[PDB]
Amino acid sequence: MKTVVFAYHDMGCLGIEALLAAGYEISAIFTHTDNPFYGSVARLAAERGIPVYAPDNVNHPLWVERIAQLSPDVIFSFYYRHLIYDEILQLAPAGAFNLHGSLLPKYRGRAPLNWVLVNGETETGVTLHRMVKRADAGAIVAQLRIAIAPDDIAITLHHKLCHAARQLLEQTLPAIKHGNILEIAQRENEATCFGRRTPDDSFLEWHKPASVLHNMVRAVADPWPGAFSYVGNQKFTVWSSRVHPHASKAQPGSVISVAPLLIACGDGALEIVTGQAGDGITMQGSQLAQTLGLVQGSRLRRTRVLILGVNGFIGNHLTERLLREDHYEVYGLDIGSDAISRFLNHPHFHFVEGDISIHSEWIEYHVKKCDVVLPLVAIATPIEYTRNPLRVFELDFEENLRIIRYCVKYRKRIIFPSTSEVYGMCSDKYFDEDHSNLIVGPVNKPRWIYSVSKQLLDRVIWAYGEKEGLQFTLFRPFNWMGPRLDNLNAARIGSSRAITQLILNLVEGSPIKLIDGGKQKRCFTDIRDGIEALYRIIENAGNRCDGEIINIGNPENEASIEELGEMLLASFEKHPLRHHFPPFAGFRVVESSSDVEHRKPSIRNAHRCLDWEPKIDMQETIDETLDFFLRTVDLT
Amino acid sequence: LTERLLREDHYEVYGLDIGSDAISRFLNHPHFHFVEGDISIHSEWIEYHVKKCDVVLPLVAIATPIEYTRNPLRVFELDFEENLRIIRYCVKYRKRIIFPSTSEVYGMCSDKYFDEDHSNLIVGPVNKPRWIYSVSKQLLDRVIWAYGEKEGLQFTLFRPFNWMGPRLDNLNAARIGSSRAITQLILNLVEGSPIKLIDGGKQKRCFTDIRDGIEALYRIIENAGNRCDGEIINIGNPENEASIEELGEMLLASFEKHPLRHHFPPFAGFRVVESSSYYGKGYQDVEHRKPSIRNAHRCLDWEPKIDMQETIDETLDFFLRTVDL
Amino acid sequence: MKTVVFAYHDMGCLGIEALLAAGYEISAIFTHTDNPFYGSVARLAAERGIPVYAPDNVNHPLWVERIAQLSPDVIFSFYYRHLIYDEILQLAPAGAFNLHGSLLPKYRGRAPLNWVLVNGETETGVTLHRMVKRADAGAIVAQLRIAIAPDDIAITLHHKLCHAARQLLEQTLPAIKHGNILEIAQRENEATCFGRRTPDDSFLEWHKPASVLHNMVRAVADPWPGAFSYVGNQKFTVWSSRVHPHASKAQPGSVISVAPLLIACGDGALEIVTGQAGDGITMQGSQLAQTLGLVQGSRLRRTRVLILGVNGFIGNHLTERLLREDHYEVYGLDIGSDAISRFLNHPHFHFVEGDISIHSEWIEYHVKKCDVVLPLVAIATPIEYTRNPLRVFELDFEENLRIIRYCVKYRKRIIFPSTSEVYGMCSDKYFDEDHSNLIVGPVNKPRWIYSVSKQLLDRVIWAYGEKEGLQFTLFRPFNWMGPRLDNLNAARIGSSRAITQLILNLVEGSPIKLIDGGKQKRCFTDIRDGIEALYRIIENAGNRCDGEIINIGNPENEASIEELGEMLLASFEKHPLRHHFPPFAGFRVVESSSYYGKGYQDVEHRKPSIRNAHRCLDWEPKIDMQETIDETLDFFLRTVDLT
Repeated sequence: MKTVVFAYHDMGCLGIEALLAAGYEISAIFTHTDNPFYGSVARLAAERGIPVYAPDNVNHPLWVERIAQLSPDVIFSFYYRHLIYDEILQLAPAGAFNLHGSLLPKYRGRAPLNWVLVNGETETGVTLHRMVKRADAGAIVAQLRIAIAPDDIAITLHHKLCHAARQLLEQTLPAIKHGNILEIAQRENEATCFGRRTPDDSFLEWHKPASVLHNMVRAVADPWPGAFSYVGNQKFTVWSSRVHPHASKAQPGSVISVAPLLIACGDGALEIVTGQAGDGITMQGSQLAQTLGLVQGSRLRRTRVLILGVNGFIGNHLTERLLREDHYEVYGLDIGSDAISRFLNHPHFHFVEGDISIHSEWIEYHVKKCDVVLPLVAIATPIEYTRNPLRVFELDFEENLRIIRYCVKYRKRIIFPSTSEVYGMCSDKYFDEDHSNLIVGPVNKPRWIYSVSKQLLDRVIWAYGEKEGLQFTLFRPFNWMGPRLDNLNAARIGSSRAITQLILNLVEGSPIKLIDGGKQKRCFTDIRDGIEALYRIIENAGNRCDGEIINIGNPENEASIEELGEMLLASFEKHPLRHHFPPFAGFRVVESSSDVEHRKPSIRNAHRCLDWEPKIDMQETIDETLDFFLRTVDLT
Repeated sequence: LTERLLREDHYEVYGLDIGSDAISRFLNHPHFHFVEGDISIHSEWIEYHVKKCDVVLPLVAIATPIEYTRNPLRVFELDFEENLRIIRYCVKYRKRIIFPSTSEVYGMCSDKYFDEDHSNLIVGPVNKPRWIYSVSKQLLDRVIWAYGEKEGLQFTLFRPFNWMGPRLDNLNAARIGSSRAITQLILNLVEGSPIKLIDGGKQKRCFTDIRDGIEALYRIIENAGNRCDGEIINIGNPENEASIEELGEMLLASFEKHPLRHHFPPFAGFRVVESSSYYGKGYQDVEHRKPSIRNAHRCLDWEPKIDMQETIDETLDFFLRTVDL
Repeated sequence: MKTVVFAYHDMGCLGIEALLAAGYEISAIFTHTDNPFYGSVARLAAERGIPVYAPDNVNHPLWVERIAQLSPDVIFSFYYRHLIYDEILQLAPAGAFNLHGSLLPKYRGRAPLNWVLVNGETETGVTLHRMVKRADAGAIVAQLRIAIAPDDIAITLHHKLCHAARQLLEQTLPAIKHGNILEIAQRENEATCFGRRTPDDSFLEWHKPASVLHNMVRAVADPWPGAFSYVGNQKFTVWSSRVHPHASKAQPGSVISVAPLLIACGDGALEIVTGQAGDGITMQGSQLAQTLGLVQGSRLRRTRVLILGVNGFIGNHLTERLLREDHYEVYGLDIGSDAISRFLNHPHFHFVEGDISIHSEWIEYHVKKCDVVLPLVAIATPIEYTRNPLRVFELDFEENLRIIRYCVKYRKRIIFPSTSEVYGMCSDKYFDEDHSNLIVGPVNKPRWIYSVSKQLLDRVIWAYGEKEGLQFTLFRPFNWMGPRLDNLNAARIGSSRAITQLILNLVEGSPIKLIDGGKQKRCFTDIRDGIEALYRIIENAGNRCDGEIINIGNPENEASIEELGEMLLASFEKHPLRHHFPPFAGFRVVESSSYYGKGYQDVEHRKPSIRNAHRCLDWEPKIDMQETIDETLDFFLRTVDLT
């Protein structure tokens, strides 16, 4: 037969060897480059005079064409780490087979070797199965069981797996060269799956049974990263361990004896036979105890948030949210306190007077002083893009760039307000932070100066992230609304201008202008949801927000300006304070000069990073916003 | 440009740069003045020379794609910030600026003809950093524009499309205007390294003889009837459209028949490479770039006169004739 | 017996195992941490319940004490990489033995495994010998030969060596446990020694025979870094090769064929069987040829020196020297051109007008413009240290720091004139750049502000060298002298002030002042020698000057100020132009507290160590004192205007 092989490591090597020994013709081999014990598939391919390639993604059309030209009868996958998907998969008429390191359907995920040890399994094996859309789900062509001895560790079991695979292939590969194979479908309800392990998965938790922990060190034992724990601040690694069924009245985690080194567990005790302190050398347990400073009986500030432009919507709500919690210190920076005044006496709020266009050193100083930085100062007002482009550019770009560079210099985290306008004329149904292209008009359409300015900033922040190690998260708010809207002339980010305008229209008794009929649809977000998301961004649980760009918006709240008008009017007419304001001036259709056809965010990133979804329906948002606004208006 | 301007008698040229080697034949010319300078270092010397002169031509910038991803911050610092400094000198002293915008501002725009006044500008997500060059350059055009509208700056923006001819810039040079593709291929033939066709080299480009281009640029400097004021002008030849592959074939054909061929190594061949290999990751390419020269015709009464083949042959000829053997 | 073992890698492991099997008691084992295939000595020691340590230096007194406490009968070293010296070695009564990976005395150096493959040796072996002051020089207790097969590469031979080692130890270890030993002393004239290999040692030079190159690829083959070459700018590695004795008219380095891939050598051709392009994967030769862009056949401007303070002694002589050569372009920077005036018309000299205290961007610009930078502007005048400390500090420290930082920013090489004054009162017979302590007086003795200022600059440059990657060389001139001395009031580095002053004394008919009797001794250097050295530093052959501090002086030329006075006077009296000048006013002894102002402390001797100059520059001063004196005096007297 003719084959194209996808191979890596030992399984790849022995797979290929078995393939050649079976009289197969290997036309080409696809493999990987080596990251900083295993045999090389490339070295083998090279010695056998077989062309070998290592693209990052083999599913690129070019490689598909190349493989097509090679015209394989059957395809084989031996421990190829990158994912091969159907387009190339279906090119071989006899099909494609994969060699997997467990008893399938069980442990069909990745790194089965380690997982079967972690779970304390008494047996495992190797499976040759047919590939298909679902990972490792296809019909089993061949399988061979292996006993796991109590004293097996990762490497010994790995070699057992390799031997079993070599046997399996030796006997069942010849059958495939003919078609003398049976295909036994996998039982899907009996299946078990595991994901990729991180070294943090190897942390030893002493409240657990000694058995689980022994198994832990068995699973990751050298050459693997090893199971670890801490003595005070000092980290140490357990290379080999011994379970002690003999109990101890000592509570879990305490040191029973240093010779041997014995740690009390939830059930039984665990002896550390060998281990190492930090990056030092391996040594027997007793010496490790001495160098770690163990003896018999031994066991195992607020984040400063700087908000620039605190006086206003996001400043108010974010401050409230942050101070609700116990671990934050908030420094509000702005040219006035009028909007945030109720927080001025709060012990953990600090108002700092400053103006980012004038003050340089005061700002820099406060960036150094704090931990995370939130630059909310900028001109977001559309008429101002065209009326005063240079001032918009100076404030929104240059001053904020200075602030970003403060953050780069002092190694502080920056959470930066990008804009939904960055997407511009993009035609996608959902605006995707990571995918959607950004479309703007020609240079002669200056309204775009704002959108492009904000975009280039995102890119500079990005670069600083990549090259200088800046910790950042970009967020793009979509029409946030709620109590305490920013004034329309205000230089701070975050309040939807449209709603402010409509509400001010109803309050002032001026007409609601529907520009070009007001049929263009926007998405609106209750600030409770939005500020929840932003707060979640500040928290940065699991550091999942690092380098992330996250839309914060509610796609369920999509409405036209007309509909919005209708809703606010409906809420307005029935409101207890209605009698304080003029009769409704009516809806009035207007020409363009006197735009985006849809703005709908993809909130996938917010869900992924923040585990966040907007909980609040449109109506309550409309009602609460209008209510607070009307009750806030001064009357006489 | 110096050659063109000094041919006519009414121009006084102040050449500014950190070396004179490429322009050495103009150093003795009474109406040429070489001024020592670097726009990243010098502030006041540059400002002075802007006050002193009439029209200003800021050609310093990093146009080489690999550097966009490899050194984004320097690309941004030099191409955007230092040039903004110069633009602001011109605004302050009320001088005319003729600014080299880039064909790259259009990005992935799908129009058959890229139109200065009409075509939308399309770039990838922020996570596709190669666009930092394109967007940086675009934002400058907008700043220059704003100054034109609000503060009365006299300006003309021009976008060259693959200008080529004698005396191409070195590939690592921070100066604008010679096509990198052509330089790369000719250097490949000269050095005997293979010609890399990225993703098959099927993407099409338009090429322009430097004679036509410089005619256009000179005409922009002339500014007859002040017709270039506030104008954005493509300078390119749309009939010269060719893929990189075709370019390779043409150059190879011209190369093999050249009298000096025997002094250079055997052709290593065309070799197909994936985008991710040559430019690294986060790469996004333009499938077609064809300029609208309408504005050039309207403002400059200008049309490209030179056939592709003559351009190819002359460029290759001069380059090979300069090589030391 | 009791043992303390020094062990690393496979030889260490098998050594310890063989030692245990022989009934030794291992009290402790010394090893190394692992660098970011070989078996672990630490893990093994840990498994056997043997205490194991990995200090950076075992020869630290503490460890000597601890090893002493363990009280070993005999010591064994199996492939311990760090060096154990006699203090610890003499603790074991039965002695200390080392396991070495060659046939001794041959290849007694390090990496014998690789070296015996490089040289194409047909055999090698393992040797157990008795350690001593000289490395691997001791008496051979046991030795075992092993044949090197033509198809052996590094790893296979490594395993053979390990096998032979187990066998050797297995039979000869019991003999040591008793006291049955032969010592066949090593024959020193048969000895051969090799050092640590650097990847650059694996560079394939095609003008050599194919056999030698084949041997090269055999020696460094995987797991080792491999032998390499270049296609244009692209680096590639040859993992396996095949010699083709059939010759070819094709010149060395040309590609004979791509299938198989064949490179013509000085003798025969080398087939590349497998290899890789850059960091890519291994592949067969033809594919490697294809990805590198090879086909049949294929083979495999001037430096800008910026001198700040060019108008004067060093500027003049260095400019002359640099312009002698074809590959330099010199930019002289200063506030006047007179001293260098004859180079103003030279095509490759460029005078740049500038003042480092005023001009900022002009200086920065010229640093960017050039390649290597030489900051000679500074006040070296002793009286000025005490008279104008703040100006001396501002110019010598701050402005030069400005320049140094330019050099860091634009990634240019800086060759910086440190000063011999940095050593201060150091008592060493030879002032050593790398070793000697630096001694200055209390703060109330302000003359030291110059010395300490220059010292701190050297340290800041050093810091930039370590942390920010500055390429630098520091040089400390010792009383350079020759034609074209700087004026005594000049703010440039390099002319001996003392001799200038004495010559001026003789010319003006003023007395030669011997300060505190002029008993303090100095070393004097002909500018021919000095400028030779400085030129050698600029050349920077093999980049051997990188991060280096180099004294430039002549220690054979040593004289008290008195002796100098007498020599100069002697040359003066017999000179043809003597009669044009006044009678000698005589020598006048003066106390320090008058001439130099207050707070003065003088150094009794300054003798440079020129070891570093020899090592880095292959340099020695060639000019005798008398000739220097005569040339200097003659040139000076002949410049004087007479009327």
